[PDB]
Formats: sequence, C-alpha cells, structure tokens
Amino acid sequence: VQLVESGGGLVQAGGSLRLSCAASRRSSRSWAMHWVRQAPGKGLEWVAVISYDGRLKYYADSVKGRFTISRDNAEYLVYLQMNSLRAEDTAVYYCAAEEGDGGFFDYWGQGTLVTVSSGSVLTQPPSASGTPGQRVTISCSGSSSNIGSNYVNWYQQLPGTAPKLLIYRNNERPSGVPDRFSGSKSGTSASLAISGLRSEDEADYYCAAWDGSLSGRGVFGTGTKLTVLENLYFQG
Ligand SMILES: CN(Cc1cnc2nc(N)nc(N)c2n1)c1ccc(C(=O)N[C@@H](CCC(=O)O)C(=O)O)cc1
Repeated sequence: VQLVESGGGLVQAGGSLRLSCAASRRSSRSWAMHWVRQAPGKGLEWVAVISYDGRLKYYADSVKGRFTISRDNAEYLVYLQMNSLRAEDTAVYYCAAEEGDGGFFDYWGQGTLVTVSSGSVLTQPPSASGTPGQRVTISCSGSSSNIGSNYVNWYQQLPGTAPKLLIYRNNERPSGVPDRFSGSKSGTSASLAISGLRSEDEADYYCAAWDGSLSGRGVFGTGTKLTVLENLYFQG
C-alpha cells in the first residue's frame, strides 16, 4: 500500500494549483484523507481533512478560504485545490490516511514539492541528544482542548524521508516499532521515551493531537531534533 502525490512544481503567486493523491491498492475500510505540509527545514503543519464520504471537511486557519479538499471514491483520488497561492505556501505536501476516527495517520505518501514564486501549539523542546545506550525523553505540552481531550500520537521523520507513525493512542506501537520506544500521557502533556538509543534513532520527532470545539482539526507539535552523539558517557 503506497500513497502517491502528484501535481507539484513551480507556480506563480496568486495562481491555483491542484494536487492529487492516488493509492497503489484499494481498501475495504473507510479512510479519512488528510493533507500535511512541511516548508523546507520547518516542522509539519496539518492542512486539511475530508471524511470518507466527502460530507465533512476541516481546514487549518492558515489555508481556510483558499484551499479546497475533495475526493473521487470511484477513481480513488483525493485532491487539494490550492487557490490564491502565497509565498508562504511553499512546502512539500503529503497526503496521509486515517482509518475512520482513530486519530493517527497510518499511511503517508512521499510528498510533492510546491514552490510559489513571488519575484494553539503543542510545544516540544527544539533539541534533544544522548549517547548510544542512554534513555532520552521528549516532552509535548498542550492545553485541555487538545492533549487534555485527545489521544496523543508520535511521528518519526528520518532525514530525507516521509514521516512514519511511531506511537499511537498515547502508548501503542505499530508492528515494526521496537519496545525501546514508549509513550505516555498525563493531563495536558505527553512524552516520548527512547531507551537504548541507537544511531538509527537520529531523526526529527513530532507529537500530534487534535483541536477545535469537536477536535476536528489536526495539530502537530513544534518538533524535536534528536542527535545521537558519537561520544561516550563515561567520566574518563
Ligand atoms: C489508506 N488507503 C489508501 C486510500 C484509501 N482511500 C482513498 N480514497 C480516495 N478517494 N482516494 C484515495 N487516494 C484513497 N486511498 C489504503 C489503506 C489500506 C489498504 C490495504 O491495506 N489494502 C489491503 C487489503 C486490506 C484492506 O482492505 O484494508 C490490500 O492488500 O490491498 C489499501 C488502501
């Protein structure tokens, strides 16, 4: 199962660009489909969601009134129509899939880059580091409306790759995520714990929840860059 975005490229400010998200296989389950974007060198920003039947849509405040999400279930395509494009919309655009109302993105496309030419917040520590074998913790603090009212998920983004689900529903691990990774949630905060730190763990880590009067909008944490130091932690 592979999601494939297309339609990216260079576009003039004020123009309209339509992105598409296709799937390598069809599913018997019902999937809400999302768009998530990431400006070069910046964090993930949730953009929009469409319900399985197209009845319900939600948008981030930064794109409301300009972007339209739609889907063609017969052709098995999801669209993001980006109108009135601004320089600030320059980003890699991912389409992501959520089964029903689970609240976590199981599948991500590779993303498509959009360059526009002009010529509440989940707080995370910006940087974390440790030596091999050590245990590192990464906090994510929100409010009663987001973390205090929803499951918290965690996503890992290795350099030059699409984000991947790491922890869902506060503390559950997908198949293929070792028990070294563990999540917890208490009140308005959550934390990701990485024990037995390894070189492969060097990546960006994002917490994620939902917000709004009915938690209809997605929200990603500010992001934490984890560095696995090429150093010992003995005294000497
Ligand atoms: C999330 N999704 C892609 C998906 C779903 N709905 C869409 N809906 C629209 N309108 N457009 C798409 N791009 C689209 N893509 C999936 C998810 C899982 C499976 C999948 O695991 N299929 C298994 C069978 C198990 C299953 O049905 O889930 C297989 O072997 O083919 C396929 C597609």
